Amino acid sequence: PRPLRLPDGPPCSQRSKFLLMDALKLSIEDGIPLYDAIKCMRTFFGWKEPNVVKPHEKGINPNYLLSWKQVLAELQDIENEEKIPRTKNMKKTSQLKWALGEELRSLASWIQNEFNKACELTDSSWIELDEIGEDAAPIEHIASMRRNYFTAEVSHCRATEYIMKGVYINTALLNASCAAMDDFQLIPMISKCRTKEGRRKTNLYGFIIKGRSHLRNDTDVVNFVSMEFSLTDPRLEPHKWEKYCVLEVGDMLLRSAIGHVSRPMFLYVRTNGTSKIKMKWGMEMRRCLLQSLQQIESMIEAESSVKEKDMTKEFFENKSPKGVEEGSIGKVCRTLLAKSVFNSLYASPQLEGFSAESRKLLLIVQALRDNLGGLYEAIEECLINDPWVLLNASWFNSFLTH
Ligand SMILES: Nc1nnc(Cc2ccc(Cl)cc2)o1
Ligand SMILES: [Cl-]
Repeated sequence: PRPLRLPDGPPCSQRSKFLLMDALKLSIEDGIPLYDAIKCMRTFFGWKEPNVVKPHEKGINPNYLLSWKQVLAELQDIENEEKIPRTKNMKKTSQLKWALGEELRSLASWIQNEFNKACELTDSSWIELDEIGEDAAPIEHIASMRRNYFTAEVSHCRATEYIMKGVYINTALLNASCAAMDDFQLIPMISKCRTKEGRRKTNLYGFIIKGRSHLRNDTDVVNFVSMEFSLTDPRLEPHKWEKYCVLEVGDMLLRSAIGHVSRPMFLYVRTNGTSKIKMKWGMEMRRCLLQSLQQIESMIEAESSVKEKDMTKEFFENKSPKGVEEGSIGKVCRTLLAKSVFNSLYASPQLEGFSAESRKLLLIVQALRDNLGGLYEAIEECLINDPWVLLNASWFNSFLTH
């Protein structure tokens, strides 16, 4: 029947907790986070006097600039102290006190592009061979072969970077929120990976500064300010960046398909917040690897029940089905993962309603198609402004044209 009526209005904007496809890393080829951050910072020499290039319409833009200058200034202090401290509590300046707090939207093309990027392979690997699972006992042979096949396909996947990025920053923020309750602690955004050649590498995405965090319960909120490197010029797609003040903070010399080029380096700045319970879920994002592995195993066990033999080799080596719609078994694994990871990155009540209610309508349209009102309101009451939900609604309407 009817396609879901998606809402008209200004394009939807980014609302993840940290940048996704736009992130930029300052890296070192190799664990106290602040020390890692500083060594990453000193690898870059194209810093310059920072200025606003895309203002935050609803924010106090001078304060965001003062805040970044303060970060560089207090890191400059840390460098002079003979012993680099374990943590750095920021001076409680007026700009930080302000920053720390002491409507229908249409679907924009950028969220589909984010998703596509999350399915891509990266040069580096983001997990260990035995990252997936938490068994007490040794795992049996068929389970081990399935985990090693699936692990080979998603260890280099971009969405796995997003998982480990997310795990690190939520663990550091949750820890700081009870170890340094009254401090405006400077918290590096770090990840770790292993290069194509097997070299261990440490990545700095930027920094967050947390506010006062007396989190008596799970829904209590701690505010923070994120400051994230990027090469994305925000002026190309300003609607994506409604929540940010974007600074130009340097220039970077790059290898490119035309040889060496200098590109501006930007800093995406926004205020944000999270709660205890959201930080605990952030710490469990590696579950996305486990849950999507199980969706794969649910498929192999279905095929194996038909063919009265184990079909793990035949499934993963793509050796009954004569192809793979997404292209390869590897792409299916990475699409499942990326969906699971984006469910985590863009979790919301709107996503919850859309999933459970659109599920009911799918079975009804499938049973109708095979053999041949109130659900629509429940579904469309969830189509408000969340980019991930709007995309999934758009995907659902494709399934409704075939
Ligand atoms: N740790 C650290 N703090 N600042 C820097 C580098 C720098 C150099 C020049 C300018 Cl204009 C700004 C920052 O490194
Ligand atoms: Cl796990």
